[PDB]
Amino acid sequence: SSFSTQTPYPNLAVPFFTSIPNGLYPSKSIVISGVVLSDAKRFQINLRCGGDIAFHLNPRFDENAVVRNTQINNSWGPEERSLPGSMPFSRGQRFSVWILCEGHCFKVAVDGQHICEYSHRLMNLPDINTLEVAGDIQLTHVET
Ligand SMILES: OC[C@H]1O[C@@H](O[C@H]2[C@H](O)[C@@H](O)[C@@H](O)O[C@@H]2CO)[C@H](O)[C@@H](O)[C@H]1O
Ligand code: NA
Repeated sequence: SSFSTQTPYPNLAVPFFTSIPNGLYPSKSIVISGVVLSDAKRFQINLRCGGDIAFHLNPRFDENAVVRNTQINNSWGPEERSLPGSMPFSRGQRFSVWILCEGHCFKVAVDGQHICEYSHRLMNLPDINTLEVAGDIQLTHVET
């Protein structure tokens, strides 16, 4: 019961880009809320610094997976895929993703359940200053 043809909220169409004020720093929180499309294949949340993706968070409904990675100078590193339980996103279902930036890693929770910790690979946190949300979701709220 959610499809890409539904009218987005003002300024919340996808792909969505917004600034992270002051860039990342230890204790900085980001919250992204929305609904996965009923026919979703994948979507991604990217914390970007210049031409690189410091943190790529990629729920995949075709693979029943949540892929995490970093892209540096247009190349991908090794993927992290471990999950504590089942696939925390579902087609047609609302989600709230909380990303916590600590000094050494990201902590990521979905609907209040921790799903992964991701060690910082790009450590210049204040340059990680752009958030992108793209793919098969409708967005309802973003706080950075
Ligand atoms: O790792 C993030 C990127 O993965 C790309 O696909 C990978 C794939 O997951 C992996 O199994 C292997 O085959 O290499 C592919 C190319 O890196 C996605 O295409 C890309 O969008 C990112 O999600
Ligand atoms: Na799509």
